Amino acid sequence: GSHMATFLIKHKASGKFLHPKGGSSNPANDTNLVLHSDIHERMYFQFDVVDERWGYIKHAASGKIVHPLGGKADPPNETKLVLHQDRHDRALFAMDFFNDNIIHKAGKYVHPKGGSTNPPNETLTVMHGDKHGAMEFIFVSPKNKDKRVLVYV
Amino acid sequence: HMATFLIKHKASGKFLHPKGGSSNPANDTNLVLHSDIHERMYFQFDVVDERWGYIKHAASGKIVHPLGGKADPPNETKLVLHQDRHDRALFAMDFFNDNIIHKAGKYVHPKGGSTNPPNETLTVMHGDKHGAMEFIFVSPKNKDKRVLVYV
Repeated sequence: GSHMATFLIKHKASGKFLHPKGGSSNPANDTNLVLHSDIHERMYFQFDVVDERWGYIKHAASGKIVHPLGGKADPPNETKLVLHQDRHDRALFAMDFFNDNIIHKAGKYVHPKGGSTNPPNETLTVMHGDKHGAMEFIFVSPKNKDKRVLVYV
Repeated sequence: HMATFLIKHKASGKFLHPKGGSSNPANDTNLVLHSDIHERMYFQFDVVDERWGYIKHAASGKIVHPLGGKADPPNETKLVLHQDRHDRALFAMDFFNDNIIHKAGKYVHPKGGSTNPPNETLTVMHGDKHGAMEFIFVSPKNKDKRVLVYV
């Protein structure tokens, strides 16, 4: 809904964060989502709850949301994650704050491309069905990157 | 308009109730499993700290406690309703793994661990994880529709 938490999406193994590539306040449609160590307001996210666990991962600065590129119902492994303005069911994710992962409605997870525990800055993110330590994410305060915050509001 | 929901034992389809089904259960009333549905078995969840909060009997405002209110209760500790609020009554509603976890790490179980507990079976804390300790949180008007308990 319109009341949302504002948080950082932190890759647990590396300590890096989800960013729009380039860090714009208003990324173009289909801008890749990457991992990067910087912290600033143009990498803050919100979670827009739609249907129980399901909702949109919203870029706070622009209002664009996370999508598997191309808007397929069941994206294959290695489908890149991007930002896009469209709001529809194929952009639904759940923020699993118990198992520490981000799961798409068709069942794959958000990963760093290549699956490293310690990826470099600018590493792309993709959908992949595998579960392992390098696909874990926690959701933390913009003012304290170690403090978990509740994203279901 | 806080979330109001049924706590459904996944394996059996029975629900969490105050023993006796009252709108006004006394302090230390046991929490049981039972198949009946009514407004006196609706629950709410009051968030305290991120994942942690109080599981609340909607009709009375009583919350779930380990009997005796200890921080780190042993296996088989009965679960009861009580009006007091304190940090030993904190639980998280894990709607991903489908369980209810206390702050010290044990889970809500049917006493005995059955996949098909009879009506009136007591609930307890126990550290084990298995299919008969799974619970889902559903709409009073549609017991198959999961609802978000955090809002």
